[PDB]
Amino acid sequence: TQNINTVDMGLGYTSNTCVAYVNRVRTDMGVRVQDLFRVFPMNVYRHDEVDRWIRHAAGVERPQLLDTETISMLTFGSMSERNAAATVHGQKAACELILTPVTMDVNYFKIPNNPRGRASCMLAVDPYDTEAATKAIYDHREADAQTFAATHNPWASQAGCLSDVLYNTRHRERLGYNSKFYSPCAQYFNTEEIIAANKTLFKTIDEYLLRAKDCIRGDTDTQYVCVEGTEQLIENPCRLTQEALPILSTTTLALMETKLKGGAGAFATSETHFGNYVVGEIIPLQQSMLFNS
Amino acid sequence: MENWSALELLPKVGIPTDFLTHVKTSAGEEMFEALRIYYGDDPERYNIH
Amino acid sequence: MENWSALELLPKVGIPTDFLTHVKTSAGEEMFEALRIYYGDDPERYNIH
Amino acid sequence: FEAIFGTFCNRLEWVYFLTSGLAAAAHAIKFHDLNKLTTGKMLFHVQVPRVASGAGLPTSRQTTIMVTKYSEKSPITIPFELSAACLTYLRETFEGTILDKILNVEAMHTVLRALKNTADAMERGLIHSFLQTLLRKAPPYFVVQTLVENATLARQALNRIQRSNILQSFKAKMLATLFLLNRTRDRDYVLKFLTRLAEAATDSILDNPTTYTTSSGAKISGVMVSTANVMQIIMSLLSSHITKETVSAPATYGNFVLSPENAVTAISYHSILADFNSYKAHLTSGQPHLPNDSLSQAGAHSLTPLSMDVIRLGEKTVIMENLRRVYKNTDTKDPLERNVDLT
Amino acid sequence: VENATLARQALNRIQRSNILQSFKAKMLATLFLLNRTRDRDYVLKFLTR
Amino acid sequence: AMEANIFCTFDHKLSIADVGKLTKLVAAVVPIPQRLHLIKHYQLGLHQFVDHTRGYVRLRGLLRNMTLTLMRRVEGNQILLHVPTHGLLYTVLNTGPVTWEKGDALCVLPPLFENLLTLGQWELVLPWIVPMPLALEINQRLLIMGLFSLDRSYEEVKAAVQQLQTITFRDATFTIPDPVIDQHLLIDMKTACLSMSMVANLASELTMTYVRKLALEDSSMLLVKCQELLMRLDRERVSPDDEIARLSALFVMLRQLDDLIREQVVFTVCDVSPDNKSATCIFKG
Amino acid sequence: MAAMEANIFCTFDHKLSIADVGKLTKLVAAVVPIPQRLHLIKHYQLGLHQFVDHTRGYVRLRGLLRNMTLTLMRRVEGNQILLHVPTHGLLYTVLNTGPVTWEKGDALCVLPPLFHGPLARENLLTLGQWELVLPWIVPMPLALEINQRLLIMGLFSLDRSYEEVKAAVQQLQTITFRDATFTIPDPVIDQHLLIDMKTACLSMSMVANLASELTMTYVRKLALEDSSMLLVKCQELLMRLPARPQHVSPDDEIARLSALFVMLRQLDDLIREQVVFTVCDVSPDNKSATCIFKG
Amino acid sequence: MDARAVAKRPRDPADEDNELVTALKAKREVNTISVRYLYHADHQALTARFFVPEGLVEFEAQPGALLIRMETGCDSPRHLYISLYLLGIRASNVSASTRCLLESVYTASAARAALQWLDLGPHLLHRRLETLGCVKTVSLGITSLLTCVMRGYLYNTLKTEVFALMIPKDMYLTWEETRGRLQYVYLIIVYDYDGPETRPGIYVLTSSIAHWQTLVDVARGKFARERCSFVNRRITRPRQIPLCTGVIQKLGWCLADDIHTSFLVHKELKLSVVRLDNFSVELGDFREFV
Amino acid sequence: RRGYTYPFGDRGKARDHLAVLDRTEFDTDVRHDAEIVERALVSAVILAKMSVRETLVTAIGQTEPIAFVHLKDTEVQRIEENLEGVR
Repeated sequence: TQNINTVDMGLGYTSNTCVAYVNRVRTDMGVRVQDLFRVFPMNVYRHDEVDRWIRHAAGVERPQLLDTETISMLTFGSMSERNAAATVHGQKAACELILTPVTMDVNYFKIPNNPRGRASCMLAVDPYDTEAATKAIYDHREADAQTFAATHNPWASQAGCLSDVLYNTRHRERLGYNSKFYSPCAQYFNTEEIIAANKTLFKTIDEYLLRAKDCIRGDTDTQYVCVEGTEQLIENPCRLTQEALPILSTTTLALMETKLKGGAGAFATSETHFGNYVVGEIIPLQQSMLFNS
Repeated sequence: MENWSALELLPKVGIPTDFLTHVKTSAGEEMFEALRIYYGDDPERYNIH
Repeated sequence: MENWSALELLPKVGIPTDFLTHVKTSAGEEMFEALRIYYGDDPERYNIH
Repeated sequence: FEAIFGTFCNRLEWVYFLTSGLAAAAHAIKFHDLNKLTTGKMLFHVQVPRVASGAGLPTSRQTTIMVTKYSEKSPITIPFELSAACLTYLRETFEGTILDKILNVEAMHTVLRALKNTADAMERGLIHSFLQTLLRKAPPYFVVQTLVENATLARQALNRIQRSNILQSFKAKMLATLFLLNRTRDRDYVLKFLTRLAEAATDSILDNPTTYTTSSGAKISGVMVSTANVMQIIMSLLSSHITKETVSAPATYGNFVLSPENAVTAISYHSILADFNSYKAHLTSGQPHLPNDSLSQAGAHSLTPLSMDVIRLGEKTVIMENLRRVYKNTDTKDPLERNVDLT
Repeated sequence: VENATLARQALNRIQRSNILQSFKAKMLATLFLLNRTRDRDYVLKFLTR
Repeated sequence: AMEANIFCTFDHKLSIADVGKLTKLVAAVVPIPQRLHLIKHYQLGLHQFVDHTRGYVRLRGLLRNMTLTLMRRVEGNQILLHVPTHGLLYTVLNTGPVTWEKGDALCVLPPLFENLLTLGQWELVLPWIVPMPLALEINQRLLIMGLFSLDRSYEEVKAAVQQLQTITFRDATFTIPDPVIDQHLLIDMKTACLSMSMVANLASELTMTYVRKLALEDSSMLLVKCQELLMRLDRERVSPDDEIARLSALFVMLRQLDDLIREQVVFTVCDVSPDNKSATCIFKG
Repeated sequence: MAAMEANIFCTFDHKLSIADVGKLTKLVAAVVPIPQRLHLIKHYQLGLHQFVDHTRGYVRLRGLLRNMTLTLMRRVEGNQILLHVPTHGLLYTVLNTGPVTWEKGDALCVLPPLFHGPLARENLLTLGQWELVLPWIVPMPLALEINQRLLIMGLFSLDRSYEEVKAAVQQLQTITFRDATFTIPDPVIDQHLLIDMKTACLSMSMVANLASELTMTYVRKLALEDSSMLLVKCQELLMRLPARPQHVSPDDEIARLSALFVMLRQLDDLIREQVVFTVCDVSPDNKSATCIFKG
Repeated sequence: MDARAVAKRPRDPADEDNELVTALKAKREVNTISVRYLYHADHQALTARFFVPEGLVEFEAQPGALLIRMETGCDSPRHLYISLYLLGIRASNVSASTRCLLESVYTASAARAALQWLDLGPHLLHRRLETLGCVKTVSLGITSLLTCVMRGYLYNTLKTEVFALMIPKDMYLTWEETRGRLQYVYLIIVYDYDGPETRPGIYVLTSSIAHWQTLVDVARGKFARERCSFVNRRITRPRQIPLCTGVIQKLGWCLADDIHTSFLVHKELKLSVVRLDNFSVELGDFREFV
Repeated sequence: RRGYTYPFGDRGKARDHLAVLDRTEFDTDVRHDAEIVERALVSAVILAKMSVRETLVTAIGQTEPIAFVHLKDTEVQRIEENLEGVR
């Protein structure tokens, strides 16, 4: 054993870092939805026939836990999804679905935005002012800082709406959720972590360097959250800016085809037909960056 | 709680001081673990006990 | 509350000790403020920090 | 018959922390009483300048700002195991037969191998722990460049609107430069980006003009460290600015020692003031300024030359290094090979 | 060469799926080198690799 | 500096495979009948005590007498055994059917079922090391299977015995051998069962007379409740020398049960590894 | 405060003679009990003599001796004695004093001394109406027999005539063990035996209530289809009085057996003495043995 | 094998140079590792290290806590290492104010899950708990590490300070007016058979009595009401077979003058304890008595 | 009550049939009771056939018949004549 003591000799940040190069995607960048039946394994329908019929249609098996002790164990934390026989597209990046009114603004998805429909970045709020932080996040008699509407999804931005009870970890654990499964919505919907992250500028960036990071198992098919100290913590800029990035998607195969025919930079534009649209990606990841090297 | 009065009385090493931002900005946005800011001349350093 | 370990470690000047009554009676009946008693050999003086 | 041609062993090459280019970022000091101290603080006293004001305007009061910086602990540990058989053959002999001597010599060499591998592992662990601390205090490019661009305007705690601009710049520079080398290979763009990184970091308060200086030219201002792949890409891009250099570095650690006055104050007050006598002499002579700092005074006496690559970045000569040799064939991951998430 | 540094262990599923993807990409990219390019820098890089 | 080991020698000549087979057992628990410095290979292990008319009860009673030694070193012409001392830490090989975990209390049991070493009409049968709850459950299973041994003509009883016979523990299941072989129960298990039944029968009739008299006096008001319970079990359904004889019989039957009623802890565990075949333990006598 | 002493020096506050020091030297390696560990103790607190009393009960003496501290005798100097309190699990050389033979490999227990044969030996230390009575170190079977017979005497005493109890005490007093006969001195029914009687009655009643019909009926069923000296003997000790078992459940049977094991441990602890030494050696004259201390 | 070698005094193991020093001297090599003195080389305490989640290490961060291994019903985290303090929430002898204090301290998923896993099965506590030693070292983390002593004293790396065993006050028992010099420490779990659910009491007893039967006699006197409860349940409730009114296991020895009263501060909450100032660990197994 | 103590080799199906035997209750309507009785008897006959280690219907679509287990011929005859008399 050796004792080492380090003391910092700068009165500012004497060190810089940058994400210089990227050389593969660990995930599939797929469209496979999250299987809530694994995440909330305890729930059943009160009627045996409705339950069995819905489980057959959804392709799910009967909730298999040696109820009492193994349920207490799972609510303590458990890794309960088997791997597929073969993987060619790496790790399964599952999609978390937020129900959305069919009249949501399509321009909302064209720029990086909070997917819950109302902005919640605490860097715009006065440090340690939890009253103003809570008002900014939830008060729908106040205009949203980004768009100045109350919301673009009433079922996601309010306190106790469907997606708030679904994806806020404090509501998830009043439900019987399995903690081991990673959830993309958690950073935007854990509003208590967001309130607590509301510090001053330099305290915020120091905390970003230390604690505001992800942990995902690298060897499993599914995204399981790992404990601290077994492998590296994963930086996620979306935890600071509190936004999701728009990926190239379309409603029709025609517009995808014209994107493939197009020149370089075609992926970055978001034209629309009458009822059919494209959202272009905001960074040229898929087109040039991943496949250049 | 730091003994700031000894820091004031003791001899010091004169250094070129470099903060990226304004001193008052990095003090006000809590870059430093411990701070003491005072305005005018504070007599506290004179009463040795 | 005093630094008893310092009193154990630092050099001392030897005197003839004149209590009128017994030293344990002076200690027990609280003649002195700041008393520390121990029996045998107390190893804590070897703790330096 | 079966033939056994040569039998071979791993002729491993060792790594030493002070031979690393990363050591430039460190002022390494050896202190034998480190198990005894638990606090290290450095006190700063700074009075701001000010400007005379016009009639009818408020005036600026003179203000003293004082800060304290505290040291951080991070010990490292590695085990090595010796079996009972080696422990008994290392010490017991039986009539001294040549087979018994063979076993005795083999036990001695096993002990030596374990000690050597463990010491090398301690050198590597020092490199690794230093790199991790250095990472944890190092913000990304968008944060530091936003700070350098917004440096002048804020003159106290940030306004609501000033920090709105800070946030806007965070997002813009976050998207603009997320994976630098994939987005572009333009020689001038990469040169200017690296110059921005070099100029963004504030200076350290220790000035040591005799250390890490090249054979002819000038002082080295910092180190730039990355994986071998990234450094090979950069060196292919900017060979016009990169040259092979021989650099004088401290041969060994600088030794810090407690003085008798320090022993007295540590026994009585649980506190140590580094270089007590310099303070007392400057205090009774009436001199307000010490000449040097105790960490600087404890620095090493000897320099040795070692060869390393340097790049010129806007009148700054910084070192280029990869630490692949530290982590090659080990069970630990390079801190500079990372994973990043995007939602 | 590109995947060498990422595992000192038997490959897991994700790492070897990355290996497979690289196999297919490079197989398509460099199959008839001299008929695809005659760039002096590119062939020098290819032979150096 | 040397340590106090025991020397063992083999009469049989050993092949290189036999010696290599021994070197794998360099932390095993080899019991010896008596504290001797130089012993022959015959005295190692339980093979000397095997018989075709006795069973688990006899071998458990014999194991409790022996001296437990850990093998220490293996070489040509010699095996060095160490006899451990109470309160010191030792490495022991896991050879039972179950995985150990830290904090367990281990006890030595007769075995119930490269391979192990045989030379002539010789075999190195080492004892089972299991945590104390598993041993207690195994002993109770064996006793109950013995009591059922006379009703084995019915399928309900045979299903009951097949349920008694399978046991589950930490991520392992195994079937203990039935004490009934060739349709009849061995004499040692027969004596164990007969002694258990006799102590029960003697208590049932003897205890009431004493409980009445002593409950009259008992200030604890506990013995009155005891007599009430005895009256209840009565309701559900002697010459002085003969009273002495029956009391003596009750206590002698209890002494007969003593081998089974209680088992000693010999180790407690603290070590974990993929190498799980071994652990470090402190020895208890 | 002061850590517990291991080596204990004993001084005789009485003018010793040459013969006293001789018969005191013969006691090296003997086990003597003491009530109080102290570096220097006085000879009055040596052995059992301090506890002999007008109560005269043997069970009282056993109970007092159980709570004492056992130490081994080391070399004798003129008017001074050294005693050493042993540690568990170590190996020691132990002398025997009672005329009870030891065997290589059996367990030993501490019990107050009996009397043997003519009771011809009383040439131990006497110093002004003080005596060095040492306890007897006996193998486990004899200790179990002694405790069992005391408990049987006590139980039989309840509701039997004074003379009937007299005859029973006379016959139960005499023990033959390894071809030598020993007699218990003073079997007296005090309260100390009354506690043991109470717990014996409770333990027997709980055994009877816990034992299942399978356990009860095994003896009867074996007698119908097996015959042996063991079976005929044990059934002669018992009262006098195919088909399927009407209740069969292994889980109930195992729960009941576990509880019955607890109760049978309760009853056994009445006669079961604590082992102090385990033997593995005998001098062929049977004067001493090398033992492992178990305390 | 000669008289000079027999009469020769043994070498001092402290005067001998180590295995590492002998090797480095044999080849005359030098190492940056300092191998002249080996810490923990002369420690007679047998120790083990246990990894425990952050949620359980409240009141254990200070050296001197008794570490108990509880088995969950399930397979994945087969055992949890809980202290005597968390076990005090289950105890009946703990005053309601102390119980509220303890429940306010232990408010994590791990501790509440420990309590649930305890109350969930049918077994008694002791058929469910295995006693490890007492604790003296903690490194903090989301998965924390405690070093525990199986057989010895509790002390620093240099024995420069020696730790005590901490007993929560409501769990402390003493049964003599004046203590003898040396007294043994026992852990007792006693079951009350009131109504629907057996209620346990958790005690730690210091007494000079080492003989088993004398201790069990005085215990049967002190817990007579629990014995009556046991027999009364047996008569009133057939077919639910109870075992044991209580269990005793011995877990140490101490000196009578090393018993003192103290308080433990945690979250600015004071839990008053009884301390055994030079406790020595020497574990037995559970002995059940009726 | 009797079924739970029986040492079935494979307790899973045994406990399923014991659960369906536990749940059956009459809902005070004439028509429902005959069908709930039929279900209860199916479960109990399966359980009895399991107890005596005899075969049972595994063919899909089939169901165990409502039949006496190990009753003698004369008693089954008498019972069926009595049931016909009730008919």
